[PDB]
Amino acid sequence: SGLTHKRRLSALGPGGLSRERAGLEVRDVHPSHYGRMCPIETPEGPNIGLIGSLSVYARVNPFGFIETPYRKVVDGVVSDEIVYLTADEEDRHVVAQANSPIDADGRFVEPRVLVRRKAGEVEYVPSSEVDYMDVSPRQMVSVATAMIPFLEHDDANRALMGANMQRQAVPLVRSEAPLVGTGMELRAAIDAGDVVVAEESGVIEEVSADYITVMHDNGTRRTYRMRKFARSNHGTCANQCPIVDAGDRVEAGQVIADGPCTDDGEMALGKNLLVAIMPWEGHNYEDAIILSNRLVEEDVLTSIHIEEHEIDARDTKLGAEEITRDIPNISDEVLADLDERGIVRIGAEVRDGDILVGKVTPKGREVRDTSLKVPHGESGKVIGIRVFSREDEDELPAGVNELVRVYVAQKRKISDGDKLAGRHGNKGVIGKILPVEDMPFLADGTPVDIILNTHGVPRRMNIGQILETHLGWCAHSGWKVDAAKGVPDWAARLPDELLEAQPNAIVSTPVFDGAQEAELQGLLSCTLPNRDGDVLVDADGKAMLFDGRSGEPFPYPVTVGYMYIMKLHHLVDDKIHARSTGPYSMITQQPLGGKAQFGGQRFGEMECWAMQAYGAAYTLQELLTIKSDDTVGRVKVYEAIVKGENIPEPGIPESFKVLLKELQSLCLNVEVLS
Amino acid sequence: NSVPGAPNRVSFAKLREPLEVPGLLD
Amino acid sequence: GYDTPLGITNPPIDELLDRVSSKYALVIYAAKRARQINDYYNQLGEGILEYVGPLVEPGLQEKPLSIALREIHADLLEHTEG
Amino acid sequence: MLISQRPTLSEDVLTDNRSQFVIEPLEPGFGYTLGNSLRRTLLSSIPGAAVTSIRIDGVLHEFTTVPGVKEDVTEIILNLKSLVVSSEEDEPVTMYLRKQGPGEVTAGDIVPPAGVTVHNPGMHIATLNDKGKLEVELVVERGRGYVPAVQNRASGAEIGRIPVDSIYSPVLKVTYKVDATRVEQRTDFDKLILDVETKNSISPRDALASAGKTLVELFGLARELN
Amino acid sequence: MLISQRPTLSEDVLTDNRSQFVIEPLEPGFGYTLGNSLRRTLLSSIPGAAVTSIRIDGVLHEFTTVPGVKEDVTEIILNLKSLVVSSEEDEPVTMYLRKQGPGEVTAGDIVPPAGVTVHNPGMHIATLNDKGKLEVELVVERGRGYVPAVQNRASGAEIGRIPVDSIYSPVLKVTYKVDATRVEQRTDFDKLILDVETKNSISPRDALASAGKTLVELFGLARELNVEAEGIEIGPS
Amino acid sequence: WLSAASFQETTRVLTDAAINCRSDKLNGLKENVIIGKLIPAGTGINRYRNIAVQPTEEARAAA
Amino acid sequence: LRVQGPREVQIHLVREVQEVYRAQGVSIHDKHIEVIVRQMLRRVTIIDS
Amino acid sequence: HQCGLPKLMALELFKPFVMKRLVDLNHAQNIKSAKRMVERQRPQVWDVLEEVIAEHPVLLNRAPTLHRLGIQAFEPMLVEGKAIQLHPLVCEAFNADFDGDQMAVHLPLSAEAQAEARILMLSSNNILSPASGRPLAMPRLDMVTGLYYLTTEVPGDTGEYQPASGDHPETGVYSSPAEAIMAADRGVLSVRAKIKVRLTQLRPPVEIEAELFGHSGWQPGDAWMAETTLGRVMFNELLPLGYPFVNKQMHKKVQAAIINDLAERYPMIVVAQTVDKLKDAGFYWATRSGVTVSMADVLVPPRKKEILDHYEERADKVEKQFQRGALNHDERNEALVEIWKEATDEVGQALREHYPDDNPIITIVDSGATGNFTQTRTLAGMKGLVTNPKGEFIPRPVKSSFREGLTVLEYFINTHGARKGLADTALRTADSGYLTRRLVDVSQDVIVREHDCQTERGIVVELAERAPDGTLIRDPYIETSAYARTLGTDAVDEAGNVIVERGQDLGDPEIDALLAAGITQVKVRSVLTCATSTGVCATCYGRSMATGKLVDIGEAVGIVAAQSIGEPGTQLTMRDITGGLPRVQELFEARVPRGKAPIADVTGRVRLEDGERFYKITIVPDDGG
RNA sequence: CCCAAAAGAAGUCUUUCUUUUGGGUUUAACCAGGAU
Ligand SMILES: [Mg+2]
Ligand SMILES: [Zn+2]
Repeated sequence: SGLTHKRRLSALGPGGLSRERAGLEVRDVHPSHYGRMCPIETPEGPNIGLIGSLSVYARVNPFGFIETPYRKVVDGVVSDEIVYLTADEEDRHVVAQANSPIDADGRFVEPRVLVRRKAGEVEYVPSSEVDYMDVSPRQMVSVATAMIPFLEHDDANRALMGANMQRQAVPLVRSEAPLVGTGMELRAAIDAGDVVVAEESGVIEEVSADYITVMHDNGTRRTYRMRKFARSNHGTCANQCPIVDAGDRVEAGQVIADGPCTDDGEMALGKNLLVAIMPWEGHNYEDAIILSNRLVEEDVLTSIHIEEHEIDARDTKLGAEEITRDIPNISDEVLADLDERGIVRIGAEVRDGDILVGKVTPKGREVRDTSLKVPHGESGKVIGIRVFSREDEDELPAGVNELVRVYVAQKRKISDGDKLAGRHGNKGVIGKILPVEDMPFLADGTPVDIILNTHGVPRRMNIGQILETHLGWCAHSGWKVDAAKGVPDWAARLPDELLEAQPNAIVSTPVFDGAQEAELQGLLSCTLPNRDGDVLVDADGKAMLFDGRSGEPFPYPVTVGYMYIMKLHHLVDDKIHARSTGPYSMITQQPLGGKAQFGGQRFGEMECWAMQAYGAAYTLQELLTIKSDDTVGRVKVYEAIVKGENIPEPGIPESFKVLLKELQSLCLNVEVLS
Repeated sequence: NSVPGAPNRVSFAKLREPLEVPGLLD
Repeated sequence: GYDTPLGITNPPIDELLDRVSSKYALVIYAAKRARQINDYYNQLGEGILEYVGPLVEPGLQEKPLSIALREIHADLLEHTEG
Repeated sequence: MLISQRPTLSEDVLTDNRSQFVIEPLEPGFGYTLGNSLRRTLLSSIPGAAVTSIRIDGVLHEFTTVPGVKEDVTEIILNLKSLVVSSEEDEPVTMYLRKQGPGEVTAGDIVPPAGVTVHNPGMHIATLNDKGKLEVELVVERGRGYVPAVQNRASGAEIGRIPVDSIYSPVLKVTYKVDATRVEQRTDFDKLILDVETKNSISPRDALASAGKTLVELFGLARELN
Repeated sequence: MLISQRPTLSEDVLTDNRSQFVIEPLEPGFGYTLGNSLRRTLLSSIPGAAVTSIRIDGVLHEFTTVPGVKEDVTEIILNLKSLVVSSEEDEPVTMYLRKQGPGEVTAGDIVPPAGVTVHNPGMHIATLNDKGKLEVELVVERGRGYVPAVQNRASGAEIGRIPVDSIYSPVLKVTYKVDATRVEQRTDFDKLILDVETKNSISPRDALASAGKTLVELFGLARELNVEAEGIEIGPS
Repeated sequence: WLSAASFQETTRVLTDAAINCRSDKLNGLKENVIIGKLIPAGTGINRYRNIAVQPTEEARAAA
Repeated sequence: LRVQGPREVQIHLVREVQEVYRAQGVSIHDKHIEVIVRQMLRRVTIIDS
Repeated sequence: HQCGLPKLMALELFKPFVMKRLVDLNHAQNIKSAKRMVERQRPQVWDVLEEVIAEHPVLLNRAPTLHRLGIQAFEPMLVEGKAIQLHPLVCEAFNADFDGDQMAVHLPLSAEAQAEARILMLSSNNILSPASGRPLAMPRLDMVTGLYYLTTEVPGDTGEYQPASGDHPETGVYSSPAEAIMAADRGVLSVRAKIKVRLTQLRPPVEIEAELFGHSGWQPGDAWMAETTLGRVMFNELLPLGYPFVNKQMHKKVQAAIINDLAERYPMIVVAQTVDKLKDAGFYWATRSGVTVSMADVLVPPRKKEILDHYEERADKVEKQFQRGALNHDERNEALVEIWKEATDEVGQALREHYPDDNPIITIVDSGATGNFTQTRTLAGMKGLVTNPKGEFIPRPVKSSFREGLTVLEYFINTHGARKGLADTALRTADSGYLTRRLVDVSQDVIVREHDCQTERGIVVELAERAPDGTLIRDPYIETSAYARTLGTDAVDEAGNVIVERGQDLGDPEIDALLAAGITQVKVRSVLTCATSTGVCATCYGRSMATGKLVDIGEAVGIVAAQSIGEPGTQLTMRDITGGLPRVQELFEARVPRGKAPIADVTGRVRLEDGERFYKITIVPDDGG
């Protein structure tokens, strides 16, 4: 998220068009964007088109125009002279394609090759007029979109939601590198800056969970400190742990400590889960998802979140504000946790309704106890306090003495309402976490750990995921192309040292030059047995599953594989909310809004037309009179309800009297005749 | 690749890219 | 041929609509009867008043409105429109 | 045409922690169901023992860093969740792990009291470089199935106590197959081959016996109608 | 260990032979563990008897119609198939049904030898017209489950004999469901609901008891390995 | 003038209504929503809003 | 409306709106559009006081 | 009629009711103690909570609430977790998917507010869309696929019916569905195999019933022989008892027809129970249908290359003609567009021919579950032409299918047109609300006030104009102009007696009888001619589309019409003559159209002079004025 | 309407009744970022 936020181009701001005043001619993708602004990555809301991401290879020239590299061809010979061109020069010349048949001597195989003319036309020009060629494929895709495997099989519409749902993952407690990546993880991780990189070559002296000592080659020594459980701007942990031992030797630029979402220097936003593609009992109906319970017991998906609470003892004109322990008119039990100063001891579970700070300010005893309490809906241990004091000559805000600040942390497991989602854009909300015994399990007893619907794949045109699934399995089980008597034809161009892989072998398929379909068929045709001489996935890639709930085998084979799915930051615990009676506004007596204060839902404008259309009148009257702003109606209905009486009649709404006063303020003699 | 201690991640790529990716925060 | 309606769906709505002109009349009918029954329950220990009922056997905790509807089905009440 | 045989069960030992039980001859169609019933009972309702809570020297909460260990304290908790304990007492017991000095710290160092016995010495707990000391106290307890963290406040406890999730499941992996014989003369039967694999806490025979007892209890409930 | 809440078994009689047993709170994994097993045990483990094959005079090659009888061969076959008969002799016994003159044959017209009995004597089988005659031989033996028609083992042994399907089990249909039943800080328990329908030879109650016995025997065979093993217990009745 | 004022062109509607001294008879569905009174449609109309329920005489006798 | 009278304009509006909706395969019963068209044609303009 | 509620929300919405019941049961001496109990969640509050919410309706709403069915009243039941559980058969009414949607819960309090949440807004009492009368609680997606798999007859399957061979009698004849199920459980019979059974609990079809029983009916208990698949018997066992036997493959249209007929001829409760049972069967069977997607199931046409080369030759010839000056730029572009359109159609046809009939993709597409054939062509055969930012087709065109993988340039020119789709979606969903608001505000005072105005005016309906050679071809769009009306006059044909009397609902039987009699035009009542001073009458408005009976005397028809003419506003695309949402806006607004077309004023012949830069027309009046 | 503190009385080993004081809007407007 940070790396993509630094490379952003926004067309809205001081001196630029506005979100509500942009036509449909500025949000499109002009044919001059090729290689200068990714056409896939873009927000989905009303900003679509006004915000974009700079491509991988682009640079900004001194005047501020965006330039891209091109490899120049002289006399049909593809040299290596890289020339940076802006839009105009690219317009003037003719440019070929990156993935063209080079004959190993910088010469095209056939005279005709796709090119881009002046105005973005695509045509066939003989291989004698070509003036430039793309340095490589992928040149049009930004950093986020370059990390989607099999991108060229997915429609743009779903690749967009795939590139906008990698910036919303959540650093899990333990991270794991994906089985099938795209070779772009390493560079993104190292550049994003969340990992620690040895500044100079040397040998490790001592390693510990807090710091690492490197003894450079020439006397000097350096100590790298580590961020342990530090809050980020959006409430996720920021751990860092070493990956080197006390005797290893490091080199300049080497990765020496993981980050929030890194695993040995590679981006790791999620986990590899065993996935089947059958519809199951309707629980995964309409994009829903089903998880096994193994993803709860073993903390496969378990996030850590940290909340910050602040309070300032203002000097005030009256003076004497102090953070004291003794809370006026308080019980002994509720004051038990607080330390001598009046700050909760670090290591106590402050569930909703406890004290964190004891603050009393003059009434203008004559004081008000604004003792900061855990707001509604929080819990978890207290992992860190920080108190700044005026007496310690700190840089405090003018007119205060103390700024005690507390942190509370909690581990959230996966549960109903979360928003798991793959990479290609197969978002869903966990529907039912079944126990580990009734899950479709393969012939050898391994239970599948997730289930996806078939009806969602073909219609949305994101077939890519299925391909990934297949490849995932080939990565997990490990294969061995049998070159006993000549290499098979489908593996002729397969690179060396890829004819065979050990189990749990990681592979990479670049975005636009990857694994062809024939290669996938060949790999699936040969795969090692698991423990005994059994193969669980036949050539088509589909296995035979036993139904755990009833016992009988499913009549037809099903697709199974390994897919890399994440956990999005739209958890349920931050969304659920209810209100019986709580705070009310001041100018108008309606209830407030938002989960923080207490909040009550809004019965909007076009939710009073449905009630009118139904013909229900009493419900509408009570939803607008004795539930929102009739001052006596509220207390009377509360009393009637607790005492079992029949609910009373409504009066008139306060906002109407506010309207009458506002009209009268304009010199309009409004009067309520009879 | 070129990072001294990166994990060995094999690739299916057929082409070769003459130019390394520039500094992503440059 | 209703199988065995359970809960808020019992009795069937069609047989109730048989008793009145339109669902709108049935709404107010049932609401007024429920209010009368609730007043009787709150006043049962106090002095007697005209309001009577329930005309059917009360359940364990059957909420007032439900009972009212059950009565409309048995044809034990009559109404007049405005 | 009533078959004149009563089902019989035999065992084959593939290794210490795996076995294959063969049950035959069953009625046609009654192999998959029986296998699935035994599998369901095996994987959810076998009692075992596990660690419930731990206390480490210099850690009030569980998001800190003990001085001298390469890993954090959360990592030590995750690594201590793979232990395979087998207790015999029905009340909480206590275990102590003590180390001081350079080197590794494995489960094997754990000193169990009479009764409980760590069954896989050597897994990995944590590494100590030069100046670290690990003096940790564990609480083994019996149970069944799964039990989320026993909240510290709800169950009276101190401030240095770290609740840990418990998994009292000895059975690791179960499967089955059926060898149906559909002859032309309609004298049919199945033959259930059920494969069990436990995590070295209890031999598979005992897991099968416990499942048998539970199912006998329930279907005996079913029987006593008249 | 202890289960902490005993299950219960209650029955809601619907017809003379049809019930709906309810097994209330089970631990939240056993809604299906004993549902499917009990269903299969009910359907395919209760001994019974049925007609294995028949021979009808005058029908040797053409199986379209029987002279002197209103109904075609298949109608007679599938009328005799659903005949409730109870037997004790293990060997296949033989019965003869013969009637002359116009009228309406009925299951009570058969003369059973010792041991074999018919539980629905008043069943229509065939009709005779114009001084017609019917004479059919049945062979009855006791089996288990549902055994499709068995083709001839020795064709030369008999030519008129034609095999038919055998519905040995006295239980005809069974189904089951599950729900959720508790408000005690855990709304995730299971309530099993069976639906047993049986012929006029065994009331559903006895069928359920017999199924229970068989399952107890099998899982006791399972338990026999280690008698003193720790497992869940429900306690006394 | 209340409904028109709440729909669009609030300033113009208010000013011309003020000039003409229009008196708004309260009928419709938007103004009765504004002033918190029963809409004159659906269950709110007079025919169904003044129904009179009363136990039958046979039931009264049986009690 | 000025040429063929009110009935013609009513049928014209209904047919045009229904054509627009049908072209996209959406079914709307005509009485709704007739209600709206009734609401449009309510007033009259004065030519001679 | 049930919805899940997480018990932590239920404990909060029903707080006062819980406190009262706690006090009554002597679990707390006064109100404050009960409040403390509820705040601290003692183990007993739950026991009373479940008793409080029993039969207490709760309103569920989703935003935006486009049309009337956006707010529905359910009955709450406690569930574990933190997510509201919703019934799958209402997702279409709310237009709610499960990709992270959020829904709001309101609670009615007074006695009236509860009554209006059990008789007007209960979920099971709104099964028919108010706009057009089609059902909205119909099975969809997985359910349709499951049922389509269930009621299919695959030739030559296991246990198929086999006529007598002369040595053994007939095989595949079963004496009751119980025996068929017992055999199916043994693997000897397949749920989709044709067999002959002896049914006694299903009513036979019309023809079989007439030609076998006659008399009055089948009188449940009488037995008849049926040749069908066990699956179709299972399905017909879900429909009500009196419904005839439906022996057909259940394509989505057929299920829609069946549900519509049930709603027409039965009360609403039976329809609700039937849709519930259909849901259960559909979900149970969709799991066994074996509908999975794997790249071995996405077959490619066998001869794509030959076709592509053949049309590439034509493109080459057109380009060479352009280079020699035979035609300008636009002519070349048009010719190439035509050639490539033909190539796309040919590849699509070959792809349609190649696939078998049981492939998962074509099983999903053809069964009406979801999708159309265009997406399958895009997935397997060839994408075809793509659009420029302006809107003109790129003459390249794309030539690779998403299975084979596009190249770089093709992907770019695809995103070109892909983005404008999202842009227009956003802007049109923004616009539609404005139109809905104006329509609601114009037609908010049309309320049914009287029962019958007793007028005689009315409109005339086309009603299946006569054929040229002589025949009554039904007007295709009759379901939206002649059903659910009330005749104003009587229908008389060829001096015959009145076929339909004045004031009749004019349903399917009436229209069928009218066409059989041989009349093409009828005069029906309409709100356009209603004679009540304020609001429309009841007979003039006619049948209420949602209820199925004559509208009531308090309904607010105006708002229903406003919402129905504005809910299908997202579907209607925004595509110099306007032809999308702008056309509707400029129609209702009564603006002068963008491109006006001067219509004639008076009959006669017309003289046209084709002047320079503009035409000139003159109307010759027959009158001569 | 509701909560907190102090005193008196009754019983229970902790609830009810009486009197005094204190009290209740985490409001609000902007800009920004997200969801369907
Ligand atoms: Mg959604
Ligand atoms: Zn009228």
